[PDB]
Amino acid sequence: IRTLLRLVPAEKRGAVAGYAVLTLLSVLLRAVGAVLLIPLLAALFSDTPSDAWLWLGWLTAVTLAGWVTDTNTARLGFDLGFAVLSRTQHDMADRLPNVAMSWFTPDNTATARQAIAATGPELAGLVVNLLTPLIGAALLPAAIGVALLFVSVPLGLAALAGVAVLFGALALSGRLSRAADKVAGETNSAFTERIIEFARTQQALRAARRVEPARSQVGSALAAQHGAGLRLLTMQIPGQVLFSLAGQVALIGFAGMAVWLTVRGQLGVPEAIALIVVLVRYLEPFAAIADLAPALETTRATLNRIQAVLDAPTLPAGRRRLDRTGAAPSIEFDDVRFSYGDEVVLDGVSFTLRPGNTTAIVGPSGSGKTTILSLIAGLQQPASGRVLLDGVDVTTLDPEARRAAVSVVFQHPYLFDGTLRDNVLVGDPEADPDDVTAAMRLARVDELLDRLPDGDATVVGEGGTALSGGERQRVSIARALLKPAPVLLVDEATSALDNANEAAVVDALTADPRPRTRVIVAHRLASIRHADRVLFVEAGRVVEDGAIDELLAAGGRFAQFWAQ
Amino acid sequence: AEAGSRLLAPLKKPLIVSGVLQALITLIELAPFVLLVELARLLLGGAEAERLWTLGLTAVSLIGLGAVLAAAMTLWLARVDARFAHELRGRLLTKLSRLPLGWFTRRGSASTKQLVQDDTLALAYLITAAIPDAVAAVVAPVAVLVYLFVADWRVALVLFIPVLVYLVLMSVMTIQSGSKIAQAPRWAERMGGEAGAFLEGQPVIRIFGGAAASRFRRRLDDYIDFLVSWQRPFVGKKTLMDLVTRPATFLWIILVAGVPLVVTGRMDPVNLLPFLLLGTTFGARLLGIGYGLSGIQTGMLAARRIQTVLDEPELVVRDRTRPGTVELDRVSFEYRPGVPVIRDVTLTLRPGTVTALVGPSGSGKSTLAALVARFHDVTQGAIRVDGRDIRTLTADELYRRVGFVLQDAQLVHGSVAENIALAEPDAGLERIRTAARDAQIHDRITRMPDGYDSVLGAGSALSGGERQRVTIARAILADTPVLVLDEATAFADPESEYLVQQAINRLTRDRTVLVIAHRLHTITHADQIVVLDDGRIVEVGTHDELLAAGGRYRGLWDSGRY
Ligand SMILES: Nc1ncnc2c1ncn2[C@@H]1O[C@H](COP(=O)(O)OP(=O)(O)OP(=O)(O)O)[C@@H](O)[C@H]1O
Ligand SMILES: Nc1ncnc2c1ncn2[C@@H]1O[C@H](COP(=O)(O)OP(=O)(O)OP(=O)(O)O)[C@@H](O)[C@H]1O
Ligand SMILES: [Mg+2]
Ligand SMILES: [Mg+2]
Repeated sequence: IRTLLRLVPAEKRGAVAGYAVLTLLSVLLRAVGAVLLIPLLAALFSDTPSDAWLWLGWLTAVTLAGWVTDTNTARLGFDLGFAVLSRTQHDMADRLPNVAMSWFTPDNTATARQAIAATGPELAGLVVNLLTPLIGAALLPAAIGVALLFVSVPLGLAALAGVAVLFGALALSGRLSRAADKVAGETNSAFTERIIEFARTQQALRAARRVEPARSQVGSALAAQHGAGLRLLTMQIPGQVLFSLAGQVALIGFAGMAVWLTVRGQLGVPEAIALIVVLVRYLEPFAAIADLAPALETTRATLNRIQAVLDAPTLPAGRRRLDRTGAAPSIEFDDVRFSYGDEVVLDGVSFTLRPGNTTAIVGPSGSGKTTILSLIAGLQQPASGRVLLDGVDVTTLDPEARRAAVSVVFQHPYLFDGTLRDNVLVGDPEADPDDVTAAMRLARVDELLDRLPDGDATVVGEGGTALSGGERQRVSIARALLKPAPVLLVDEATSALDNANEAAVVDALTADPRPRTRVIVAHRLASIRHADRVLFVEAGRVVEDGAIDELLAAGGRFAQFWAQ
Repeated sequence: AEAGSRLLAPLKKPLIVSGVLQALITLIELAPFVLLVELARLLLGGAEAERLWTLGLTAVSLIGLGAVLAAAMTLWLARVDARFAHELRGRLLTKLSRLPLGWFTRRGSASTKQLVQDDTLALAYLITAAIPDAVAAVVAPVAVLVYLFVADWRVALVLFIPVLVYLVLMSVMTIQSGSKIAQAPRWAERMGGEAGAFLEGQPVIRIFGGAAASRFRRRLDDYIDFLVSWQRPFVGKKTLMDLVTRPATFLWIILVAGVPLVVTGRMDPVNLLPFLLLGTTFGARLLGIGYGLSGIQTGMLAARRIQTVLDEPELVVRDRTRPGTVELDRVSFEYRPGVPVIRDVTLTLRPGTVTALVGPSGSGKSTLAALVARFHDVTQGAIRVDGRDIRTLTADELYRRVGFVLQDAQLVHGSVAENIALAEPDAGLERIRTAARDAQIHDRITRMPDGYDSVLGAGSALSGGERQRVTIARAILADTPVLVLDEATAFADPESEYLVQQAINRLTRDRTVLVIAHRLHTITHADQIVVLDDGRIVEVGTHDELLAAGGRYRGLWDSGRY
């Protein structure tokens, strides 16, 4: 195969050659071991059987050297399979946090999930279970043919004729079944994605009665997945028939040329009898290739998914760094433009944030507020224009410095499955417990510790599913505040919290003792308390901006926003 | 396994047939070599040509017959499995449609996908090839070895040596990797969970920790370290079994035990013919079952995991056996035993009455809404809609009676129309636009490229406020007697929130409504405001009455102004 030699490490290319040399050597030893029965039995049946010892000794030397070769190529294939497994997986794990957000379409996300889901033993045992026996079965009929040229040239050519039939059948079997095998993979992938939606969206589906398989989209996907599954089973009938014809055609050719030589005296009777066993050894790779041929197309799709992930467009980056790690940077946008596909979110927003102060952003739903925060935090990047941290373009900044210079509170607080403390410690794992306790206290997560039975060991579910809407929001705020980065971004921290908890969190977002440049995306007039500056964003541009009192006195769009 | 045998009851007769058919097929596949042996004996004897032709052509045809029968049986037997997997995936999706939602939350979407797809797919070997291989590995070696035993015992007892070494290799491989086989599906679920959260929680990982510090990668390394420890001794034994059972190993050890007998006056070279022709044939039968023992183990465990879900408590619809009235009577609920979440709540919702359920975060208000929808079953007391117990209503009757918005704007992978029309998929575009216009999201959908067919896949096409307005659009189109709003318009700005609430008031002026909202100033006009604090009804009354009472609601209201 051609894609596996690309995914293989540059370190292991020495080991790849040792694999290739030994797998060829095993094929030659297996063919020579098969063909060594011809002179062995020819001498065994003769009037002097003692001459059989020479070929038996050669047979023992050839077969024991097979075991050493096949054991060594198995160890090498095991290493190369796991070296490819570790290498490809770590490259997908390193690349995916750098991939552009636009790459995560519903199809690509399924591809990434499937590619990551190939970490199981099936991909690890690629070389041992597929390529070693595929190469062995593809070349052993050819090797047995070449080994028979020493016995009789016309017979060796007959076997090579049967080899050409084999490779023809192998090429055609893949050709016929490829159209149906693609559809089987597409339908099976969609079925997986719909099971995940089915389990994640159980609440909404059940209320809408789209949960039973007769009416559910997962139930339809199971029907299409079954239709394509059965079609593939039928469309693989030509492949099995064609291999069976190839195995029979080669049997007639090899057996015919053996009897044509035997009657004419060019081959003795014992050589013909030995050739029956060599024919059987020669015919086994025909059936084995039929068993391995279906696996070749699945693995080709699997490596195509992994290669799709690795070829994904990473985000631009440089190697710059901020002047100071912990000092408050100045954030500014300079004709930043952005667009999700054809839809345009920002049309040249331009603003400047003084370092250490707190600023607020407000505007109608879908205006672009979370887009502005994502550009600040580096999740997105502009189609054109620049976002500067302390005068340093985000695009030219090192990934590690860019990641460490921002902590954000997301609109839809996602917590990873695991305990409550683990999600808090994600902000800064090295932090001592005194900083962790201070982070929780500021976020009113201490109230969860009192009320909840397991305290900080509370096992959150998938996402923040096993916590309240406000409880997961508070855990997210504690995670964000724990990170010591000098910029803090708040995206609807007031959405899911009662009036008492909202006031405590709003007070604590500004009462944090570290110096940071704060951007607040709030909802209420009271949620923007202690805000030095406010930016009104509407239709993708900052239409109005100023202080709370100044904008209220002006009676502009800001005042009309609260009037409903 | 009772949990597996109970599941594979429907395929009793397809499996018994496959066992018998493989018994005949292997005998048919061994028949040519018995003929080719007879062809060989007569060649030394120089018999008449037509006799040799008859043995030659019958042997070649029986090879064709055996390949056709073995091929045809694998076509049928694969199709039988594909039909059982389709049915069994149907049974699972029907079961999970009935379980309480506690099953889903404590389990995760990764474990369900393993259940529906990977566990059913794991049964493929157990149905399609386990009993064929088991019968083939029994009769073809037994037939071959017994025939070879009659031919010559000396070379026959030497054939035991590859066989016994193979048995020890497979027994040692099985006991060694058995523990790893049990731990394997749990590891796959955990990494399935970590892979899912890694893709879904990408904005978090991109900022808090990055690639190296990610808990996905730390688990990824641990999984690969589990795989290496599992697969090194396993693959290390697999190739040892391949080497021992190969035709070349049988052919070499036959010649080693025969050639010294041929050279001495102890065995004729003609009696070697059965062994060289048949003795090398039965290795691939033993090698099939040896590689299949792990497939059976994953199959039996997958069957046990599937049947364990198929006997789960089902949220049954019992046969015990005012319009729009919902009554909660002494209702108590616990997500897990030992912690009370709801404590003896008693509340009555009547037609044409807007009820506001407010209180501290984590007080249980969304849990009450979940009990009205019957995602979970109350641990005490009863819930009755229009005077009929919810546990007696069927899901179609229940969900035709109540409509829901659930605070988590989940959207299904499909068009916006396939999300707005989720309740009534047959509903026309004229209703879908009318629902969206009333939910105040039609302006957004018009500006999309595909219009009302634009796809809403993973993390696409909508923001948080816009995702909710789709969900309210869905609830409007369902058009049920009762409506339950769990923090609807939480992300909606005041200009849009007023328009949406005005639409809901217009649509539900004679419908039971249960508004849940933390913003107390948006529920100033509920005819009754229920205060839920720590899972109990601490006070009930109008807005003005609760302010005068000076209790929990007065504190929350005063604390709202900051
Ligand atoms: N993943 C996405 N793909 C395509 N368009 C998107 C995506 N996320 C948001 N949009 C669109 O971008 C525009 C602004 O989205 P954004 O997430 O910035 O909203 P927002 O300002 O946070 O609003 P809200 O108050 O509703 O949360 C809207 O048109 C929204 O539909
Ligand atoms: N699926 C769940 N599994 C376990 N505990 C849960 C689950 N859902 C909620 N809880 C817990 O039940 C209690 C109340 O949960 P619930 O979702 O009813 O809160 P709530 O009052 O609706 O919250 P909010 O006002 O923040 O939306 C809290 O302890 C919460 O942690
Ligand atoms: Mg947003
Ligand atoms: Mg809630």
